[PDB]
Amino acid sequence: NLENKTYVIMGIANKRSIAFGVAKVLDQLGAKLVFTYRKERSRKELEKLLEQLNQPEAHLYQIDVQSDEEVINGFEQIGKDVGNIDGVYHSIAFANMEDLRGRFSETSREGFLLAQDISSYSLTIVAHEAKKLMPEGGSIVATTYLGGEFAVQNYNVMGVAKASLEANVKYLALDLGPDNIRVNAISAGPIRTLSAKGVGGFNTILKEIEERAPLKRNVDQVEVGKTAAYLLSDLSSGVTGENIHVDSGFHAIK
Amino acid sequence: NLENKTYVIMGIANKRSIAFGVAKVLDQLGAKLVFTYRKERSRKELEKLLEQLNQPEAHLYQIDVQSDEEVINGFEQIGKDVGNIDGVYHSIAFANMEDLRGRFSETSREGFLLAQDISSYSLTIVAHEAKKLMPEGGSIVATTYLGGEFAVQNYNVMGVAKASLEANVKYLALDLGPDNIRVNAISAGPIRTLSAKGVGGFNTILKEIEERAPLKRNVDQVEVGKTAAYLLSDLSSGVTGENIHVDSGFHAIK
Amino acid sequence: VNLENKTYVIMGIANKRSIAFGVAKVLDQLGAKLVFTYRKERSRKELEKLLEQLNQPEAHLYQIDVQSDEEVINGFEQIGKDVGNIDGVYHSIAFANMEDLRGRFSETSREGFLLAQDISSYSLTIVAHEAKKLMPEGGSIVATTYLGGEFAVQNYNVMGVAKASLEANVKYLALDLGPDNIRVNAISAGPIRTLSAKGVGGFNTILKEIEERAPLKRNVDQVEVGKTAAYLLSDLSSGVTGENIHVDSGFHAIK
Amino acid sequence: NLENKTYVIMGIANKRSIAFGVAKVLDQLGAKLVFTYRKERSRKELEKLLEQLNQPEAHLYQIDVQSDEEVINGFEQIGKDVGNIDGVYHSIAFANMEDLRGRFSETSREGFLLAQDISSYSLTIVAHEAKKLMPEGGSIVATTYLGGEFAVQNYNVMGVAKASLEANVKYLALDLGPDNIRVNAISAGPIRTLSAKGVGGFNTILKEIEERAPLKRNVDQVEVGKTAAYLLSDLSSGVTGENIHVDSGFHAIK
Ligand SMILES: NC(=O)C1=CN([C@@H]2O[C@H](COP(=O)(O)OP(=O)(O)OC[C@H]3O[C@@H](n4cnc5c(N)ncnc54)[C@H](OP(=O)(O)O)[C@@H]3O)[C@@H](O)[C@H]2O)C=CC1
Ligand SMILES: NC(=O)C1=CN([C@@H]2O[C@H](COP(=O)(O)OP(=O)(O)OC[C@H]3O[C@@H](n4cnc5c(N)ncnc54)[C@H](OP(=O)(O)O)[C@@H]3O)[C@@H](O)[C@H]2O)C=CC1
Ligand SMILES: NC(=O)C1=CN([C@@H]2O[C@H](COP(=O)(O)OP(=O)(O)OC[C@H]3O[C@@H](n4cnc5c(N)ncnc54)[C@H](OP(=O)(O)O)[C@@H]3O)[C@@H](O)[C@H]2O)C=CC1
Ligand SMILES: NC(=O)C1=CN([C@@H]2O[C@H](COP(=O)(O)OP(=O)(O)OC[C@H]3O[C@@H](n4cnc5c(N)ncnc54)[C@H](OP(=O)(O)O)[C@@H]3O)[C@@H](O)[C@H]2O)C=CC1
Ligand SMILES: Cc1c(N)cccc1Cn1ccc(OCCc2cccs2)cc1=O
Ligand SMILES: Cc1c(N)cccc1Cn1ccc(OCCc2cccs2)cc1=O
Ligand SMILES: Cc1c(N)cccc1Cn1ccc(OCCc2cccs2)cc1=O
Ligand SMILES: Cc1c(N)cccc1Cn1ccc(OCCc2cccs2)cc1=O
Repeated sequence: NLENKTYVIMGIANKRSIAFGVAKVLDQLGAKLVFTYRKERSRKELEKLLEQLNQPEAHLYQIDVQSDEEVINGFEQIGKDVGNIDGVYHSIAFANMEDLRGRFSETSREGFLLAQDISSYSLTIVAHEAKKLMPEGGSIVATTYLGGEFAVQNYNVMGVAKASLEANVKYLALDLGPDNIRVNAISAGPIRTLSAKGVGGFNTILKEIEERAPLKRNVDQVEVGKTAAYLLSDLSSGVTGENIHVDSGFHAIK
Repeated sequence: NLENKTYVIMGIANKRSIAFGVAKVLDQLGAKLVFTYRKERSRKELEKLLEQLNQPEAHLYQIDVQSDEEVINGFEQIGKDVGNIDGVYHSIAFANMEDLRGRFSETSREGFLLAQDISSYSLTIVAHEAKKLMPEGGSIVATTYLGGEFAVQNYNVMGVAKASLEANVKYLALDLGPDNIRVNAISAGPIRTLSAKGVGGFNTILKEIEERAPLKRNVDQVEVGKTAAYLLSDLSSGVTGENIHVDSGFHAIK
Repeated sequence: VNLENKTYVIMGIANKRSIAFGVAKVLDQLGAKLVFTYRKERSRKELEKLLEQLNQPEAHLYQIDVQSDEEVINGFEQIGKDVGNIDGVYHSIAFANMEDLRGRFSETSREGFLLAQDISSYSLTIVAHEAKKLMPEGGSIVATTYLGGEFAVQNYNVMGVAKASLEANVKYLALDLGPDNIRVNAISAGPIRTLSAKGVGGFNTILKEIEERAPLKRNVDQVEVGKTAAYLLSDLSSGVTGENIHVDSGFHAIK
Repeated sequence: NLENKTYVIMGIANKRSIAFGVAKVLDQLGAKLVFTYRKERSRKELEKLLEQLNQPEAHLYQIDVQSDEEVINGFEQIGKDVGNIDGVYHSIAFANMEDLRGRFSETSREGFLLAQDISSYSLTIVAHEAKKLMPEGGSIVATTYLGGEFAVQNYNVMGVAKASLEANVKYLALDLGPDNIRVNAISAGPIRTLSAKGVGGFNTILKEIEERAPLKRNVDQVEVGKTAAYLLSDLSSGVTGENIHVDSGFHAIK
């Protein structure tokens, strides 16, 4: 029951974004929501998508995580429009496509530092800024993948980028824990999102999950969302620095 | 909302038990509850505590998990008496005092196997019999300690038993996954229960947690129960074979 | 590595395909004196025949059924009398009933479960307590594990719970015996066609998977375990305790 | 016995370096060694460390790993001067102290990506260029710290770089496995080296080891070299993507 609660959701591109699953679940549970976006596709788009929700008013902010200025000013503006918040759902990453379908040993320095910047550092800077709006504490969640933990074929540079995120979570949880702010991750199983298009060896995973994972099925964005409701609410008080696998138990098998 | 849900809670001994933390939370949420005990002692207790709960009917069953008969015939009586359930909270462990204050290399064989019997194997037989009452699926949750992943001073044989329980949870997960039974653990941080009582200076991993955990506090039974409610309900739906730490972040640090 | 003037007790040779034998060949190649324990008479006969491949001028065989306190106690006492102090122990011993491996994991009998815990895990503890007595300046104790102790592996079942138990056992003994300069470590060998795999479903299909999916594209063998064991058992690993080395062509590190 | 073997060693600063402990071990075992340095300071130092060693006409090379070209041309010059190698020991990382002095949440973007650059990607590019000189296969090892796996107090942005490194080592292992190149990490305990010199959190942990690690002592650079020699040799064939902890058992307790 999330009435009276306010969350910022970052990383909705369209109806298939993991973050849209998050949105729908907190909306249903009565949370006030705030959204951020990178460009103008996610802009008109988002507006249309929020007609699916039950938000009295549309708080959207253009934040590109590569600018410190846009993250600092963006969160400050959110503060001025909606007051204090109770949490942030981080759902932002990027790797160059070429770096995923070539050999990991061939990853450019640019492609590598690029994926670090967007997929991992974003969360540090966003967490420093969002902290200003959480005086009595709150909850930050980020979205990761098992490739951060073990080497998965063709995940490559994004795997290194998610290992970095998952350690980010750990260091943020210990830094902000005394300020009563919890920092956790959701390691989601593979889902058919926009970024999932044209990635090498992706749709073979969906299949292998079906055959091998304890639950013999794949997950969906609404499943990630539910666990997100958990991590973002007081139900998870006491739980921080953690990584919850919403993945049909694929993580627990070899 | 867990109305129209029924859960079996194993291992309330008194007001301070971890399992009563779980009970309160789930009762609050409208669930029906079924309780099991070992001792006569823990029964007159169970009856008393029920007065603090919204349970119009006391359903209590004596099950000593050392007995195959008592576990088969107990779950069979639950099922006649109440019907299908939605899952099971397993909060049962034991080790001889004598072995935990000795050096781990001095542990008696009988001590070691008995801790294994009650703390790990009991979940396996419990799962197999509880599955009988879960035709459409459900969720099984066991309680562990960080001493099962890493060597914790003085936890000794119980750590080994907890390691075996975490593995057991993984194998059960993969076995009972195609039956839509999810199996998970909560790794509780230290708590002042009737069990903590004996261990000397147990007060000092207690103090250590205050000083060093990210949240700089110790967790409570109700915080366990809140995470339990997540795992036992449809909220945790894509999560199985997982070990969630309700220990204020203690596991993410060194 | 130079193991001359060093002495090691090797537990769990049963035939020429035993992982403990790949261990024995290598330590022998490096100049170590070796002492052997066996359970079945059939294994003692094997050991006799097998020395003939080794350069062990004196043949030391001891019957130790690790189910028995008395047998472990007396066995290690007799070893002290007969050969004196030792530099480490290789433990290469496990058991699980075949009924429990063919059933679903949920169906495992209590008896099978506890027998698996007793022999595959508890025996490292008693072994370490009595071995320690022969190591007053310290030494190195090594056990063998398998990845199904860390992740649920299909068909490995009760044994997986057993290896999980052993792997914690290694950590608690490392912590307990550290102050006595005794290091305790495990090797997670990849799957190897021993006498003990022979019966087992799931085995032939994991082997193939390793070849196909593990970073090195091949399966490992008993000598490779042996080599890593010489590192663990020697001063080459003087800083290493409570550690689990996967000798498995990198299959642990992928998904 | 690494007779007839050739190894490139990167990151000797002084006689207290970890990489020099490695060098002494490998030199004792009769291996050929190549050195790389950034600062001429470190060259001067190398030049005189050599008298301790039994190398005939030692080859020293400046490689600042922040530079693509110094690294390609560096290894290209090494294949020319001495031909094929059998291995690389990577002992290189950097983080600004002002990132480390502050709370982790205040970490500059710049300081994060530089850490990543120097401490993590430097491995990827090095691997790719050293592959060239290891046609029949070989062995690559790098140096991490337990702060890569867990949040260690004050380790801050380096913990995130080391996490990244650890992932890199795995993903290099899977891409490079088929070309018979093994890739591994050593997780060293704290040692008083040149780069330990300004750092907060160092005495704290160094003392906790003595009191808490199983061996109740801290480790030293030669103990690291011994494990380096194992992984860089045929003794560890079948071992890849692994992180060996040379830290008196500290990694294994909690
Ligand atoms: N799909 C899957 O199977 C899995 C996904 N994940 C993770 O979950 C998260 C959600 O991604 P997903 O829904 O899959 O796909 P999407 O492509 O829907 O969402 C990714 C979002 O990241 C945004 N983004 C990228 N770069 C920046 C930037 N510099 N500043 C701001 N926003 C940026 C994109 O914005 P824009 O579109 O405006 O360019 C987009 O909205 C990611 O972190 C992903 O790694 C984890 C496990 C598996
Ligand atoms: N206390 C703590 O700080 C922590 C505890 N844990 C774990 O939490 C769980 C509950 O612990 P906790 O509440 O602390 O202590 P409690 O003493 O409250 O609960 C232990 C329960 O185990 C029951 N039990 C013991 N042996 C048997 C048996 N043979 N058959 C049936 N039931 C049996 C006891 O019943 P009876 O009293 O009637 O014999 C009792 O109800 C255990 O798994 C424990 O290891 C995990 C992390 C930390
Ligand atoms: N084979 C594989 O693929 C892998 C094996 N392992 C592990 O490696 C170790 C060696 O297995 P492996 O060599 O493959 O098979 P083996 O059968 O060759 O060796 C197992 C040994 O255990 C002994 N043993 C069994 N019960 C007892 C007992 N009560 N007392 C004393 N010794 C006993 C057997 O001797 P006896 O017959 O005389 O009783 C035999 O020597 C085991 O720990 C196994 O779990 C780990 C990873 C993979
Ligand atoms: N000291 C410790 O307690 C521990 C150290 N480690 C790791 O061991 C490794 C070695 O460090 P350590 O021996 O402690 O101390 P050192 O200062 O002796 O070694 C660090 C080396 O990295 C080199 N280096 C730094 N930046 C660059 C660059 N831009 N290009 C090329 N080389 C560079 C330095 O060379 P130059 O001076 O010429 O710029 C220096 O030789 C590091 O990865 C460190 O994180 C791991 C665990 C604990
Ligand atoms: C944002 C982004 C970009 N720029 C490129 C590739 C992937 C992604 C997001 N994404 C999408 C799918 C995903 O699936 C994990 C399963 C896979 C395994 C190997 C390749 S994909 C993980 C994942 O992180
Ligand atoms: C059921 C039981 C029995 N019979 C004996 C000892 C312990 C327990 C339960 N318990 C109790 C306390 C606990 O504390 C975790 C912190 C500790 C570390 C070392 C000793 S206590 C963990 C834990 O598992
Ligand atoms: C000593 C013993 C007994 N008594 C019963 C089962 C297995 C073993 C030995 N063994 C043999 C093979 C092995 O292979 C690991 C690969 C597998 C995966 C699933 C089933 S086997 C591991 C392993 O432990
Ligand atoms: C190369 C570098 C730079 N530039 C800055 C800080 C540290 C280091 C190297 N280093 C040095 C010491 C060390 O000690 C680990 C123990 C600690 C724990 C918390 C703080 S230090 C680990 C470690 O990685």
